[PDB]
Amino acid sequence: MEEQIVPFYGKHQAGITTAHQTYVYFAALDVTAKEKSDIITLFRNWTSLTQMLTSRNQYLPPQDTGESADLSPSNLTVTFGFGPSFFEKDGKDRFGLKSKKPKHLAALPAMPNDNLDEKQGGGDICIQVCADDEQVAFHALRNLLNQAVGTCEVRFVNKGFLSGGKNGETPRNLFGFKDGTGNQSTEDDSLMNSIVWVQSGEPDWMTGGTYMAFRKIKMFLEIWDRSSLKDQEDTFGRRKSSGAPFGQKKETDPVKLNQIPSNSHVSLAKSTGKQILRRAFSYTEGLDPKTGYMDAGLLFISFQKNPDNQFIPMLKALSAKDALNEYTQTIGSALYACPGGCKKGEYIAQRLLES
Amino acid sequence: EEQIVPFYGKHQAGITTAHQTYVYFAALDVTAKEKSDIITLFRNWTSLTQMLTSGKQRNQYLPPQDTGESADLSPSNLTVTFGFGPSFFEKDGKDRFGLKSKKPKHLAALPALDEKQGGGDICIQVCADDEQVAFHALRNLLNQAVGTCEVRFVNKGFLSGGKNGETPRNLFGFKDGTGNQSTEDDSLMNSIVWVQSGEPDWMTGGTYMAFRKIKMFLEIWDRSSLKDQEDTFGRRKSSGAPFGQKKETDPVKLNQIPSNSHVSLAKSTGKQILRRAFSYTEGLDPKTGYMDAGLLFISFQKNPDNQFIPMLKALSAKDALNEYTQTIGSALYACPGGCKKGEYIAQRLLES
Ligand code: HEM
Ligand code: HEM
Ligand SMILES: [Cl-]
Ligand SMILES: [Cl-]
Ligand SMILES: [Cl-]
Ligand SMILES: [Cl-]
Ligand SMILES: [Cl-]
Ligand SMILES: [Cl-]
Ligand SMILES: [Cl-]
Ligand SMILES: [Cl-]
Ligand SMILES: [Cl-]
Ligand code: NA
Ligand code: NA
Ligand code: NA
Ligand code: NA
Ligand code: NA
Ligand code: NA
Ligand code: NA
Ligand code: NA
Repeated sequence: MEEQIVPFYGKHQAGITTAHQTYVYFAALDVTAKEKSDIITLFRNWTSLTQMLTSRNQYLPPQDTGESADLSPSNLTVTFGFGPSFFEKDGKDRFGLKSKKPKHLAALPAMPNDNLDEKQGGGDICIQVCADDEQVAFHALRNLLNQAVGTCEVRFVNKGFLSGGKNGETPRNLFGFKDGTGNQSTEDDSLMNSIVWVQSGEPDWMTGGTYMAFRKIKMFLEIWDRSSLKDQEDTFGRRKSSGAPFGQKKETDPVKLNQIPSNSHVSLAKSTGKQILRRAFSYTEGLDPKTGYMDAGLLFISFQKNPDNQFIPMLKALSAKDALNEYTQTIGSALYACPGGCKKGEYIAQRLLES
Repeated sequence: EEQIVPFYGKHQAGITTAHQTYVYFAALDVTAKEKSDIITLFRNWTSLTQMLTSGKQRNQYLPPQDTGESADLSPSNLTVTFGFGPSFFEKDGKDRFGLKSKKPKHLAALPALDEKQGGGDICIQVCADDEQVAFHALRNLLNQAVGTCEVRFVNKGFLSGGKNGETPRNLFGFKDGTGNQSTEDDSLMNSIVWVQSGEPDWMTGGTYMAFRKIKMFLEIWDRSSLKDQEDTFGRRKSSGAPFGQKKETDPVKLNQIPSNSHVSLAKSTGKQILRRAFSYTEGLDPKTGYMDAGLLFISFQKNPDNQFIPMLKALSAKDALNEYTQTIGSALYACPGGCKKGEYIAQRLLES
């Protein structure tokens, strides 16, 4: 194989329109330090380390933890984002960043379907670590988090997986359906600018950036597995094996809305007329300690340049009447502003944090 | 089809099979009360495992027989290994299905742990080079067992070997596996792993599986000196060589390593096992707010009383590794010998 490296420095952060890797570690952190200088050091230390990750005194602790020494970089990417709590917490503006706060960075509105665990969402800082090998992804996250002890406390850490098809087929979620068809092509720069990338109207540090929505969505695999193929397909409006819209021959044929249930998932999301870039991963977390049922679902991640215009209307349309709600439950939620890309020589979020 | 491991044979796959990258490890309790339900369970598991591992119409108004998420994936060297805990033969004094007369001779819970994190009547170890493939296999196996078993726990894990065939590294960053004999050396695996005498005949060609869920304190480990890390094991970190030797594969000179090092204590027992462990991570430790991670320690041995319990004894008292680890769960399972095509897993035990 060729080198499995994704460029870290550029106009954009990697991990967004980068091709979807197989594994993710997703962590949220809260800043406990009270001085912006500590955060500056964090982000320049994170930048140098991430550049190393993505590319003699025995009485001292090893600088690196060592468990990816013999492994390929496996298309490792690290994406950083800022939560609303980074800018304002407990009624006070932090670190003097009011002038630089993004337009659309607020917590997502409360939906009635939600069973949100506050500790499973939010966070001042998110770190999305993706690679085609789970040990590589964990190694990257662990070394990054090792730098933040002293400055931050980790809020939560999730991990997930999503295997694309052997022949390049659209990857399937835990319900067995191709997941990602409705995305536009990430190699179409024009469409990514219109959907994902902030181009103007925001602070300089957010230009070339995007907003990341995070929803941890439990999936009721047991009752889904007892449901008929027809019910499963009716839930989505696509046929399970082909991923083709109802009444169509191929996965990539256009959805015909008059042929699918109006409460189906695809119909409702298509109804808004809005677009986002989904980049989710499945998770399994053993058995629910309470119910003794399998804990599994979707780490739903999507990017959009304007979440108020593109993402909240989807939540509203789905939270109302989505057939998928029978089989899912949102238990975690967060929104993060992902900075524009980093130039070599500079550090992540330098335009935001620097005086 | 290249990434296919044979399911039928003299032995169960997943033991001397080359170590795959991902594991799901489940324990089930039998809730059915009639032995005929257990036989159909194992017959159906045998057919389904044969389908799942080999790669390989129905009406849309019925539930799909398969859950679908591995449809476009390679078999990925999927193996599925079955074992029985002591409770499968007697629980609370009762002989449950007339099987106690066929109980294995060394199947007693390991002497002193979270009990919800060990035990069980049945274990299933599912290994594949792709995590989605392994979950799909376990999920469909567990779906077949509803009504007859309840799932006790599910752990999962990972262990990536080097691209250059290098020995895989655990989460402390040390090569892990060097002390194992070659799993391709049939005579050595016969001597260490495979049962051919001293057990009921369904155990012939089988083995005992030891499972230990061992928490690894990564935060304090990563803050410990490289010399302290090496002194813990008695091998150098990058090369994996025993102290005083050049190569990973050089013999261990016990005079050159601390008497309380992990390698010294285990080797000086004179005993040997076949270790086939996987790393794990499971979110944050709430008591400390640091990463909850560890080793899913899995070993195979023909006689745990002779080969494994001596190691547990020597390490539990004096191992320097105990400073950085804590055992959270423990179980011992008896794995049946292999299944011949036409038969079913544990037929010789269940048919009587
Ligand atoms: C466990 C939760 C979810 C599952 C299993 C799921 C699965 C799917 C599937 C199978 C499709 C059809 C194939 C595709 O185009 O990818 C789809 C489409 C889509 N879903 Fe989801 N989804 C989930 C949650 C969400 C949420 C929370 C949102 C938005 C708030 C969302 C937005 C969309 C969009 C925008 C599409 C493409 C619609 C189009 O064709 O234009 N999904 N999803
Ligand atoms: C988190 C827990 C553990 C870790 C991190 C760990 C790691 C290691 C490492 C790095 C080595 C040296 C390289 C090798 O030969 O593989 C080793 C050797 C070994 N370990 Fe462990 N191990 C753990 C638990 C255990 C347990 C619980 C046992 C037995 C009850 C055990 C038995 C052995 C044996 C038999 C050897 C080979 C000794 C020889 O050279 O003859 N290990 N282990
Ligand atoms: Cl670069
Ligand atoms: Cl967590
Ligand atoms: Cl691209
Ligand atoms: Cl814009
Ligand atoms: Cl977990
Ligand atoms: Cl799991
Ligand atoms: Cl705007
Ligand atoms: Cl800890
Ligand atoms: Cl040796
Ligand atoms: Na369409
Ligand atoms: Na008993
Ligand atoms: Na569990
Ligand atoms: Na090395
Ligand atoms: Na984890
Ligand atoms: Na231990
Ligand atoms: Na046999
Ligand atoms: Na055979």
